[PDB]
Amino acid sequence: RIPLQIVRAETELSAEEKAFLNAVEKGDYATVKQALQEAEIYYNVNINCMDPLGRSALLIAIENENLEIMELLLNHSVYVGDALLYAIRKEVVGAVELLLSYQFSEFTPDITPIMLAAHTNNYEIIKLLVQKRVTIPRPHQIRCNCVECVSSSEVDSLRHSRSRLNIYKALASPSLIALSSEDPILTAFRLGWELKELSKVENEFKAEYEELSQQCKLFAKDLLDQARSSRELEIILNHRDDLAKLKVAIKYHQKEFVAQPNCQQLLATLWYDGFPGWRRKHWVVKLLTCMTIGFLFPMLSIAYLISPRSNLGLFIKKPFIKFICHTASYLTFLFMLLLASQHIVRTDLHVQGPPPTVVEWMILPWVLGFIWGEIKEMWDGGFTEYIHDWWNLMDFAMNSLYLATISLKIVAYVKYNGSRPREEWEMWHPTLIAEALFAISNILSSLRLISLFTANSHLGPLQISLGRMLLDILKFLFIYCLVLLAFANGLNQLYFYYETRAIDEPNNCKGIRCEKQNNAFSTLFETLQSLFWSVFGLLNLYVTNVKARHEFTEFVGATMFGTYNVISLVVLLNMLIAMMNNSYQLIADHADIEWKFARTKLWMSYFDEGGTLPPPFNIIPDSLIQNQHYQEVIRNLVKRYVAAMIRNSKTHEGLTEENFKELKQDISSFRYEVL
Amino acid sequence: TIPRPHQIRCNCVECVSSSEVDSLRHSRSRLNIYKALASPSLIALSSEDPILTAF
Amino acid sequence: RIPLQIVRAETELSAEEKAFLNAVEKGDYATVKQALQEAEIYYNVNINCMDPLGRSALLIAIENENLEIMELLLNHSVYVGDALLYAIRKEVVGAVELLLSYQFSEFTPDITPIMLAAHTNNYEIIKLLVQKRVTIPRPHQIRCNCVECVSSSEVDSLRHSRSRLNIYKALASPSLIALSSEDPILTAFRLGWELKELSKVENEFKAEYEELSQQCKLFAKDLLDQARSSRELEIILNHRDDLAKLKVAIKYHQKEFVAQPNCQQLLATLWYDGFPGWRRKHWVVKLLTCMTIGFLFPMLSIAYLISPRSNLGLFIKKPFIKFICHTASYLTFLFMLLLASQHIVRTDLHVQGPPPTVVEWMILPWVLGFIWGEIKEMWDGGFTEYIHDWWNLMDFAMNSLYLATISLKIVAYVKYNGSRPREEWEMWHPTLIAEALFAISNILSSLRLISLFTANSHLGPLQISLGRMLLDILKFLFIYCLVLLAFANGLNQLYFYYETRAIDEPNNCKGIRCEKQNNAFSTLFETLQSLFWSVFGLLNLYVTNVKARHEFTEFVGATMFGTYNVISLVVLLNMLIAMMNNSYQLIADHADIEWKFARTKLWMSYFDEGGTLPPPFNIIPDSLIQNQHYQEVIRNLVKRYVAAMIRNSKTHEGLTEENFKELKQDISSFRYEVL
Ligand SMILES: CC(C)CCC[C@@H](C)[C@H]1CC[C@H]2[C@@H]3CC=C4C[C@@H](OC(=O)CCC(=O)O)CC[C@]4(C)[C@H]3CC[C@]12C
Ligand SMILES: CC(C)CCC[C@@H](C)[C@H]1CC[C@H]2[C@@H]3CC=C4C[C@@H](OC(=O)CCC(=O)O)CC[C@]4(C)[C@H]3CC[C@]12C
Ligand SMILES: [Ca+2]
Ligand SMILES: [Ca+2]
Ligand SMILES: [Zn+2]
Ligand SMILES: [Zn+2]
Ligand SMILES: [Zn+2]
Repeated sequence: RIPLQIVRAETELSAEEKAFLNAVEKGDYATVKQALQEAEIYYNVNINCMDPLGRSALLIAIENENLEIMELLLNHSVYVGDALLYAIRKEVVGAVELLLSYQFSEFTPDITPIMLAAHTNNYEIIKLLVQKRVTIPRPHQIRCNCVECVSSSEVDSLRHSRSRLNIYKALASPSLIALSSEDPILTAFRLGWELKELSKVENEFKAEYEELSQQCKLFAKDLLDQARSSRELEIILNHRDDLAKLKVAIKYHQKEFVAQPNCQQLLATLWYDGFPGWRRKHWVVKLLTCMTIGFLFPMLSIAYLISPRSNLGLFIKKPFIKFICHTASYLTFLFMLLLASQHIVRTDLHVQGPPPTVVEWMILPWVLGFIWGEIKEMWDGGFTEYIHDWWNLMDFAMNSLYLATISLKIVAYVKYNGSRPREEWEMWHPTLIAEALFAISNILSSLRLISLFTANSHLGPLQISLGRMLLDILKFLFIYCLVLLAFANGLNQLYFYYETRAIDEPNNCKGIRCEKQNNAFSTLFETLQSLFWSVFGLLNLYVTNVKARHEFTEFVGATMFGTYNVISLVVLLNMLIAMMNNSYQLIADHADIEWKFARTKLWMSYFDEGGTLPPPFNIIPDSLIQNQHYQEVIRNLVKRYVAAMIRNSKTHEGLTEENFKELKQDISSFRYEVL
Repeated sequence: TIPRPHQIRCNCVECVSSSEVDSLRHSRSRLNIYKALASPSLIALSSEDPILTAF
Repeated sequence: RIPLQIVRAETELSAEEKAFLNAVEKGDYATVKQALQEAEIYYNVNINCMDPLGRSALLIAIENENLEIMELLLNHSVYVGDALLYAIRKEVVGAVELLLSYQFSEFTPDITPIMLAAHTNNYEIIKLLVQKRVTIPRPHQIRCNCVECVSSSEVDSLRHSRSRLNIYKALASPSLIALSSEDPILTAFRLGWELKELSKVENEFKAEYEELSQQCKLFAKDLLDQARSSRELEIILNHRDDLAKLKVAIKYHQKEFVAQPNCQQLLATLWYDGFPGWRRKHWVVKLLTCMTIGFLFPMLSIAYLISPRSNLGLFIKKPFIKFICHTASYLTFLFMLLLASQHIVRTDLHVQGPPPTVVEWMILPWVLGFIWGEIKEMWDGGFTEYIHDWWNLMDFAMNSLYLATISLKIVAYVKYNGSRPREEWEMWHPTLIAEALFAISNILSSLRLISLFTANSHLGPLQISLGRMLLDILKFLFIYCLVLLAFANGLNQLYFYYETRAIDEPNNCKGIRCEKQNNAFSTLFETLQSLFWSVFGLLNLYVTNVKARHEFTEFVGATMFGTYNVISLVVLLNMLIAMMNNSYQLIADHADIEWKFARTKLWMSYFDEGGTLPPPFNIIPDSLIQNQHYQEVIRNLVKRYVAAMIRNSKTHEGLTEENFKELKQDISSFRYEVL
């Protein structure tokens, strides 16, 4: 028996106010008029009476979209505050125009009429409001130590965050950008960048800021989509405040703008400069032409040096031929790196400091060219973006290992004279370190070729997904390294008392890299190595067996080894499978825009004159007219976009409501004509 | 008023006998009562602490 | 310049027919009347004129849902054939009633009005048609060699298939089952079973028949869902043409009907017969009670034998206690099987024919009980469903291996007298075969416990998914066995010339089960074994190396081994991963209905009196009233279902169309009143 009563009692109005509110809601030109006259004379009705469910007389008159009752209430001095916002949110032009011609609320007090109009994204209401000289407060910069931001955040943090989000939502509407900004493309780019960088700062309101940034990027892409000619697209892309706006969009990570089909057409025509209709030809003749131009890599580079402006000197200046020549030079470098480890060119293996062979003497200009190119990349173009590549770390590692190999070879040549057999050299002979670093640099140089996958149409998205899933490999190795450190600590602590010597063990071998694996858990480094190698099954089971008859210690060690194997394989590897499968499933939707953005960024790196020579040969010693043309193009694009959007806003629901309103008005007019 | 649903673990006669005589009607009545009590409007009107009532 | 003309010219009517058709379409009581009078007198208008887009005057009058023009056209002798079907498909009651009161077509000639009414599933139209004494032709049985089916399929197969599908779609409508059938539950069960079995026969029209079977099953479940009392549910489930209708639904594989919550309540109350509120208690006290009743398994079975109808004799007759006693007896059997291979009970290991030990003497009554229970299961209950279990094959294998072990032990006892050490016994000594078959039967008996997973709430759907993915394991092993046979044939053909002898090889071992693996590909059986064991990495790499210096043969053999490893692991295992992941994703939706059906089928196997004793102790020596009650229950359920369905058929579209029709009729009536 649960008793049910209204615990929050609302002060109900008198019966005289109910008649006035019912006359307002039903709609009557005479009953409301005489009710207001009686309220003026006898004071029977409070004019500012309000329903318990937040509905004043003016709000109900707005909800009925009738202008006569609204005009009479406006002339009868009804409380008009917080009533234009309801008409704006209802999105009716007549009521907003009438209220602009002159307690409880459903809107937060920081909302202005222009802000709500921008939130509702109605073109006519926003235009009619901005004609009345309205302004929006400027949101502050993200990192503020000023008093006006810090004190406001300290006093009322929720109101501050709500006000900032409301302002940024008002500024990000496509209609307000199309009306109030003279450069909607650059405004959309900038607002998308600020909203994306601000979503990470305000990590709790991340979804709304990400949605607003996506809205701005979509508006920029849709504004570019309305181009009806190649001249308009060339004017858009070449506008400088060669392809300036495309470089700006690449800077602001506008992947949807970059991967637009007409932008990709213009980039493809600029890429195949010397080949009219490269996509037209057969794949066999394309492969033959690519092979010929690649095999002509000593050519077209000497000709550039001896005659830059000849018939043949301008052949390498085209971007595709430049890319082919660079790829051919790198493949030739890797071929000589393969040839450097062969018996035909490498002899006299028992000298402490050897002079370089012919293959290494040929390798040296390539290494100097790579070093000089990476040095020039630090200066030319800039330094703040050189580290913002994530491929230049690999190049820096390659060049550092090359320099270390060269320096160690020089030291071993100048301080070691004579010959000595290789078995009696010391552990840290400079020659051995040089041969190790050269091999590591060979691995890095041959793995550098993955960056060329974005040019191909089939290996590009594959490399994009490879990066996507390496981002989760990086997360998985933290848990794996914690588990590895835990079990290594435990196993070394259990097993370090039974450490033997290399002399006692057979073949003078102490470690897990022997025929009979010895001292697998004796030291912490060897324990880490053993627990790493047990993942691939290369650690045998008898390494947990000690010389003495300590069967309890052996059993506890084998149990630790089995628990580590279970945790590190059965749980963790299949967890990694599930993680990468989920990440691949998410990225497979947006996998072609990313590849097209990466391919575009690779294409614009070959457009400029800098770095024309391959690394073998790169070490051998009025604005008003453009602004007005862009302004006409923007005017046409904005008009086309606003027309397409304004009738794409026509909806079955709104059309149906409009038809009922027109039918009701016409029936009432016909009834008044008959009566 | 709405009848109060019993506690989950009842050995009382009024619950056990009702479940024995007609189990389907008993389960339907309990589910209907708990569906009536869980509506947001009834919590907003009849309860003075809607947050704790919802919890 | 592609010329565009109408290649299929349609004979357009004269301008006099256009006026008549426009007057019919617009709606005019006077223009159509005078047009028909002029057509009667001057023969200016053909009354049966037809639009090019398949629209006669009567069809347009049907589309306008106006009965006056339809009545005048009916009185004016307009061609009425193939016009009731349009009114039925449009689903308007008045036009169908009026046309029932008296070239090109959009309907196939095998469609009758009752069949189209059943296809549209409108209750009022189906009722109004079945009141007029209509019949539906009976579809034939699935396997017909009769002339009337074979000749019709030979002359016109497409028409025959379309007619059969149309008839079965008309018979499967819920409204026709609710009206024309006195037992809608049994009719829905039977029709669902025939449609499911006919979907596999007509493998091309499989989707439609499967959809119709699902529709019938959904109708049966929804008819059961309208029960408002436990008495009605007990009347439904106990109706015999104890739980008879539940057994019928289990026979017809009605998983949705079985897994209904009220059926599961009734089954759960019948299952926990001696425990009022088993789900109420704590899990600890539940485990303690289950452990006590299980450990009392010698008890409650001797008491059943000495006093079946005592206080304690009826305790095991309850289903849950019977299940607990059976599980305890099986676990005790497995415990003695574990004890049989221990040194405490097994001694004198060098006798050719041993007498049985005490553990095997205790095992023998259990084996005889299992054999007698499986023999009784063949006779009691039936034989045609004993093979339709897929668990009785395992039981038959266990009992056959048990019988073979007993017979071999008897033979080895009666023909081998004396003692001999185990190393000089022959390869096929009967004792060794007995010990092998006993171990295989031990493996099978301990793996038999998987069938008890459906009782638990967490391991049931897991076993359902295990069966789901074993169904794809079975598909994968065909490709794997084909690849294995191919590579085994190739490797044996390459390597059989270098076969050695066991004497020449070290330790007199010839095979891959030695310390040094020898002759891995010498014979076809050993090649199959080697290629099987290479999947788990237990085949070493030096088995591809021969004694002679035939490096080309060794290289080709190693290349075959590597290709087999790549195909059988990198492609095939990850393909199997993808297949089972997809199958698990599909079955994870319908994974709880399957488990509840399996748990119900396990529960009804303990309800009957047969097999009350555990296998240790099972070898020790008026219908009119029920029909009328069921008829009242069906009447109430059908009325509730048809009310719920008939206003669930109310839709925004139909209500909106009805409101426009009423508004148009009222406005026309008001205009006629004014005029
Ligand atoms: C499988 C083994 C033999 C590979 C050995 C390494 C190289 C010989 C391969 C690896 C990556 C390959 C590259 C991957 C992608 C491309 C881009 C591709 O670009 C185009 O097709 C041009 C048109 C466009 O840019 O879309 C031209 C071949 C090339 C340089 C490939 C040349 C050959 C490379 C360097
Ligand atoms: C992990 C190792 C130690 C398992 C060794 C084998 C047995 C000791 C296990 C395997 C399967 C188990 C069974 C799995 C499922 C069930 C059903 C379960 O049923 C209930 O909970 C009763 C209520 C209901 O029917 O829903 C009772 C325990 C039982 C028989 C389990 C008893 C113990 C079993 C036989
Ligand atoms: Ca670089
Ligand atoms: Ca059985
Ligand atoms: Zn600030
Ligand atoms: Zn109670
Ligand atoms: Zn027939």
